[PDB]
Amino acid sequence: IQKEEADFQKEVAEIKKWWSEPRWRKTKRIYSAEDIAKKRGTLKINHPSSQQADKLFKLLEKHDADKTVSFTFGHVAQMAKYLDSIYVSGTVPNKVEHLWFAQLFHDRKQREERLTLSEERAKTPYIDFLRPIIADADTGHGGITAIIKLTKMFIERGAAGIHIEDQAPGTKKCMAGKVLVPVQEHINRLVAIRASADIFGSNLLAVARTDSEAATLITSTIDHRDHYFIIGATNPEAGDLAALMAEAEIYGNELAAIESEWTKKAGLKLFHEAVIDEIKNGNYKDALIKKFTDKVNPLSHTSHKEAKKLAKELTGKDIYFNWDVARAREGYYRYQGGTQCAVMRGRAFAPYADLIWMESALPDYAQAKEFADGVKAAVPDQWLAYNLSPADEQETYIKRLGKLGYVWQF
Amino acid sequence: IQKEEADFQKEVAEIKKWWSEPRWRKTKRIYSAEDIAKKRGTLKINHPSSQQADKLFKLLEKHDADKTVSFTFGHVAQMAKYLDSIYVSGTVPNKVEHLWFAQLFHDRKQREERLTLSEERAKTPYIDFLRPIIADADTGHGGITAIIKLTKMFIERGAAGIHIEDQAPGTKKCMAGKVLVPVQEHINRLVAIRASADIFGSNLLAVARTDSEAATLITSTIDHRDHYFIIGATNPEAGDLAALMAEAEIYGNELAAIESEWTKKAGLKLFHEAVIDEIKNGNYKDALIKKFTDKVNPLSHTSHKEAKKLAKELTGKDIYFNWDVARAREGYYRYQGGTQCAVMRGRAFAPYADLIWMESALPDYAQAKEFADGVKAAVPDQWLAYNLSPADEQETYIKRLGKLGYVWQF
Amino acid sequence: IQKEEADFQKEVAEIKKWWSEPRWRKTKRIYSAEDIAKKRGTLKINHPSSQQADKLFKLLEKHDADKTVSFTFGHVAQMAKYLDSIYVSGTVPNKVEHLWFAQLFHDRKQREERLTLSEERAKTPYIDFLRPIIADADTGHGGITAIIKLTKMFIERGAAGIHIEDQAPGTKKCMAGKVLVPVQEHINRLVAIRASADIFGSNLLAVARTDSEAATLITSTIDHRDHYFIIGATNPEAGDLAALMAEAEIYGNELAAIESEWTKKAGLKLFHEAVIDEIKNGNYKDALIKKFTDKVNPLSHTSHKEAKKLAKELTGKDIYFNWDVARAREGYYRYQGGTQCAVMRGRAFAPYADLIWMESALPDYAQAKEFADGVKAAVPDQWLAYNLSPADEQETYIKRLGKLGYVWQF
Amino acid sequence: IQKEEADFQKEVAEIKKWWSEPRWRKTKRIYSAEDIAKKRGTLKINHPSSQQADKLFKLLEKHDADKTVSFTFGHVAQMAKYLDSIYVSGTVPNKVEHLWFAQLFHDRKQREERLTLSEERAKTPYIDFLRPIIADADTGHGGITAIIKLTKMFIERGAAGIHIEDQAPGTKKCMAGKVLVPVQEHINRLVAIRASADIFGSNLLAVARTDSEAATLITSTIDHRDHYFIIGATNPEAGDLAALMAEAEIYGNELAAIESEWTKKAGLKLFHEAVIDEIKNGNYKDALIKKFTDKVNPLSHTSHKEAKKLAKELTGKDIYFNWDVARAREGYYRYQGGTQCAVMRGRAFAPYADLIWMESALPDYAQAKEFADGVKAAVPDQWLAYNLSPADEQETYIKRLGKLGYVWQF
Repeated sequence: IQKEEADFQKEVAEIKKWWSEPRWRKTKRIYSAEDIAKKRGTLKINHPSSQQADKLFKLLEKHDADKTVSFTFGHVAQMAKYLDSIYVSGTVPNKVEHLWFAQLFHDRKQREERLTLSEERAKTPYIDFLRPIIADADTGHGGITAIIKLTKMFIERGAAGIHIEDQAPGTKKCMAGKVLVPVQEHINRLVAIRASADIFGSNLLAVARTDSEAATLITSTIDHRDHYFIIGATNPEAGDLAALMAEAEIYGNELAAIESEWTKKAGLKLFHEAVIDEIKNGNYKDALIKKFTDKVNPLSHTSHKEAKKLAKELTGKDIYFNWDVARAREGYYRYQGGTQCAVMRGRAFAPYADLIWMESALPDYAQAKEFADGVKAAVPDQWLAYNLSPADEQETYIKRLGKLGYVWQF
Repeated sequence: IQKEEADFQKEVAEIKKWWSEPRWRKTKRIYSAEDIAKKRGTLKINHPSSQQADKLFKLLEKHDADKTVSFTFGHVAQMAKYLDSIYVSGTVPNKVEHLWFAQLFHDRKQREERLTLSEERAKTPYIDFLRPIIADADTGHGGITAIIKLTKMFIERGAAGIHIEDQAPGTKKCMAGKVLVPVQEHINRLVAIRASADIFGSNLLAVARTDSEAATLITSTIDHRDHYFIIGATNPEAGDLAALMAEAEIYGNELAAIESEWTKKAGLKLFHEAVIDEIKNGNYKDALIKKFTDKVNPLSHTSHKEAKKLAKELTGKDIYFNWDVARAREGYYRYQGGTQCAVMRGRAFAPYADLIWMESALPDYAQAKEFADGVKAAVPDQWLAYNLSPADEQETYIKRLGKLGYVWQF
Repeated sequence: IQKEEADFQKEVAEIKKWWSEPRWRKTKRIYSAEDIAKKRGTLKINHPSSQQADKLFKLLEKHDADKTVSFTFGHVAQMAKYLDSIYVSGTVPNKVEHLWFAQLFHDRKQREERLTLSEERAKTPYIDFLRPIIADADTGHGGITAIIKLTKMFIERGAAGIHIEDQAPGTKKCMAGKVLVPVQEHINRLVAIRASADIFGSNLLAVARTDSEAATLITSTIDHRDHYFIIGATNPEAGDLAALMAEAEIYGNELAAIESEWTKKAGLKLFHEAVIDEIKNGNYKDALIKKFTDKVNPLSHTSHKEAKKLAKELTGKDIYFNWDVARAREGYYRYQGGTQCAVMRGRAFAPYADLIWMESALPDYAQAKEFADGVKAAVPDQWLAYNLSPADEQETYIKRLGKLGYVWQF
Repeated sequence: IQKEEADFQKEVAEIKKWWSEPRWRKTKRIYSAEDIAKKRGTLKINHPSSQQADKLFKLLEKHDADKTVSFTFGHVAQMAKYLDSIYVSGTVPNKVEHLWFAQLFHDRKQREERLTLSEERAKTPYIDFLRPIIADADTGHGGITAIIKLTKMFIERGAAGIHIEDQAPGTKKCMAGKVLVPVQEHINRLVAIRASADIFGSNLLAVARTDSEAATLITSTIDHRDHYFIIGATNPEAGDLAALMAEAEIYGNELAAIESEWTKKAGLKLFHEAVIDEIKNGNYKDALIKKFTDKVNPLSHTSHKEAKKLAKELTGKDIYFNWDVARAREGYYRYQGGTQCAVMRGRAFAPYADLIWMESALPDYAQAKEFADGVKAAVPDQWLAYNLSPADEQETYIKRLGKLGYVWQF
């Protein structure tokens, strides 16, 4: 009894000390050290993935200080000569474990070869096979327990970092736009990952990727931060698309025409766009539009009810805006997205993720510049990651992106 | 070229003939035989799970004709003396494959022992280890491709039947009510299961379980058939619960008080309940209430807009009803459920499932009777399954349930 | 009872008919059809691996008739443009299953792409991804039950052929010569493979590789057919090597000297070599040496006792020959091997294997020619396989080897 | 370079210190600390199985000091109330990993339940789910690399101890006696296990079981320590059994008669038995028989050549003894075994195994007493294990066996 309480208090103290090093300088935890200690067992288990995560964190710190890019790629011999880390994506835990075992085997073989040699070692090159591994945690697809168990599996199998997306689970298509989850759902997934890492006692890095730039749908409107980017219909006489297609289910090649007719009938606009295009019809001009834009902007986290209230106070009328009739067949709301939505999502995800990852359909320096500026204006010391969806001036472009703040690209 | 078209046409013809036997007497397929033939490969693969599914279908036909129950349970030696089938639930494909291999091994051993004996076989009892296996397909959790691959895996691993629920994926809790998916989502999952079985050329049975009786939440309001059972707030002055808890995030033990205060402030009622309790205030009585109930009933599949239109035509006023403010933190709409919702869901799932499964929190003969009466009044020859959530008069209760139409219980 | 005996007799009849087609024209079975039928279960299971084995057998028949080589290699897209089969070796069942699934998936995708196109198919090339797979069954390492289960696993996972070696299990080294098993042990393994294939009802091909050419050790002297190739000491005053090294276990670099001294002290010769080098000392010349060589030759299957008896009848003295003192530390007898030992082993393995495989340390046309001549002089219609241990005139060399009788090379 | 040598020397020093604690007080290592350090990688990995092995070693030390038995058995809830350890045998690594995960999960759940309670903990019982696991390493079946990898897998999956047998791999039958390997082969397997544990840096216990008491065959005669127990034929006119059965392969039911006739024709006796029964025919009596028995005894490790030399010096004639004609069909030599052979094998295995395990066909107190006396007379502080092949006075029998020196029974 007394020894049990003594070791529990010692574990709480060591967890609190563990949260004081510069590793967690910008990590936001909603759980107390007592909860993490209670979640742990009576046998303290250490994982080499924690050491790999420490190595990756130190590498990213060095690259951020030096404003240099850490090259990555999706054969272990040449995966350590030219790379600093390996990103694994599609199962995925099996790939991570196999790669970790291969790296350990090659490191063991190299050390056996080198130690048996006593002058000739200087001529023999050294290869650091122990490259930190970034694991894509896209095999959960349900709730929070799945991501907890996935984080446990990744930590046990040597992953130094875990990557998750705000894309809706079970919605990837071979593609008519991506489907997002509310910001709070992705924040909860990140918090679950961090809590699982704390339970396992690992320094595992959390990597969050936002797919809002190319996304066209969102699962729910429950989060106010998304309300700015939700597309609704400004035509009160337009019925629901899903109901219209259900009651008129004609060939799909001809249903594409009914969809086009409905889309033209109801002006699909954002609420701020709707009030802007309505306020141009009737002088009241610059002052009220400017103040509405200042108070209702993509980075304002303003709920749609508050936006309607402000429009009523300014314009003087209740602007019609129904985003339910624009829902897809499965109920996904139409979503605008864009670069500013990506900036908002990255700012929201920064307290819970070590790396903020932005996807791009095409290479555009201006988009990366504005995303980096927004994220580093909200959270200055936030590491950023960049990639392109699947010339010779790519080197200088990568160098410029690294100078922007992107310390992890592939 | 010519041989390729010849074998493709022969495959289409054999698929069309395969869909003519009494096995698919009440199976609704949205795909053509051409699509199923095109989805198949150049190597025709037969699975013993198809024979097991045929055996299970014949057994269920015999039990339905005899109005007898097929006992089941969640050790293969005593799993064939007292049972006709085995239901496997939680991974699950691994359990199904292991059980199938064990059954095959025991059958092989029994036949080896019997064939080596030439009079003494009559004294030796015979055990039919080849019991059809019902597999719980709850490991997908995302989209339609996952359930397709899960059906393929179950067919390859000897499953004679696949069971799915309309409960929301990744929402099971250790429980503040279940979360449902729209009826069309479960119908799509059933159609995907049937299409996968047709692609693999298996007679695999589809078992659909509805959890609407104990459910309290629904993921989306996109399906009109669910609109009757969606709970909304009749108080125009009540704000969103999720927003209120976000802006007031006080201890949870005290947040339980804010939730109670909000719940009391806004009358959480169904729309038909709202118009009933409003129409009692002011005579217009029996005739219009009766006609509204006849036109707006749980088994009417009436959209909420149509219900509001009928109420406006009858009552004369726009009854306030906002189900968005009653959403949970993650965006799940409040759902009523009940036995009539289960009847509606079972009627909708009957064309796509061989077995319709109803869950019960507690054993109630009246609830089972009314569910069976509704389902067999819509679809007469629909097999039913019954189970209780985890005395001596259980035998007569089981016999009565079998006489009702439940041919599969455990 | 009556139906059970009826179906058992029908199964026996269908097995006997199955053994009458030209597939088993040269297959020797020690088990009766009754035993195979009794080993089967009550559920007849068909495997696509049987169809793949039929395809491989037909391909090998065509190549043997045309005296052409079937190219092979140890990426499924280019594994079907340039190859007729794939050999899988190192686990191995997992590789076979993964490759089989990949081939099925690619075939399915190709047929989906082609069937959706109705003229343009002629321009589109056709790729036969369903290449027969040869599986290396080297993961058993113990007894006969292991090879039975391994054959079952390979048949279930799509293997069209199984390859085994006469090398001693658990003796491969990274190499101071290979260790062989007695001929009867490999024959028993081949018989077990054939019996397992008959139990599963598959036309799976058995491939037997002999490693006797480069082998230097043999596990046992129990088989008379090996007695000709066993190395013994002709010096009666030489003690056991293993005992000498046990009682003198000095540094290994110096133990290499004790081994050399012992090897020089005792003349390590074959018994026929010993009697030849002894009969040269003292005239008795051509006639008796010639008759001894005719009666004691590598392809005579003469036991060592019979050889000693013949030498005593001819020479007149008991020639000293002790092969126990030449055993290794673990008890492996010294073995000569050579090409004639390979010919003897291939002749012994021919009744039980569809393909006879000969390994070569270096490419030598004379060695392949003599091996092929011996094997096809014993069993004329025996398919042969050739490979080299791991220029531009390789094409004509392969063509010549194919004309010799080698129908499967890689 | 300099840091590499520095850390290598530090690792060698820490390995040498690790070998100084009372854990390795009686452990014989043939490898140097330099070899173990060179076999390790650049990433030091710690396993909780090492802590479990430490716990098991401390438990066995306490039981040996207290002369008490550690009960074991082949449900984790009741596996910790009544047991101190769990032995896992038949795959087996998968069972060990599953049991280890179950134990960790139950320990985690228990600690979560207890820590959330702050007085009421005293009433709540405590269950130590972390029971050390003994793993049966019988899945290698080939060479030394297999047992090395198996030891690595067991250490990684939470095994606190590894058990191996001297029975021949791939020879277990459902039984006409067990087949043994030479003593040196089992010693090499134990040394490989210890070397693998040292490479992984684990305190894993090695458990060695000898099956010589019930064994009737031995794979090889290469080890002098086995030469005393090898059965040979004393009839010079008897041919080889294997050759006789090969040339007379009549029904097996009638071959059982040929085997009996051959066995009666050739007196199957041990060499000491042969010289004893021959020296009784002709006085020379007590003195020379006594001195031969003293110099040629089961615990003398006398080679057969030395025994023949002593018999020739004493009796005056070369006693005929041929153990090759008594070999089985597969080449296994006839082996006597008995309790004295078990004592010899246990004495030989004691330097390399923490626990010496003796199997018994039937419970006999005298046999266990003599085995314990022999083993503890050679190596005094050697832990012993006892089990019976698969009443109320079993408690006192277990207590007596524990007082003998058996500290681990099940």
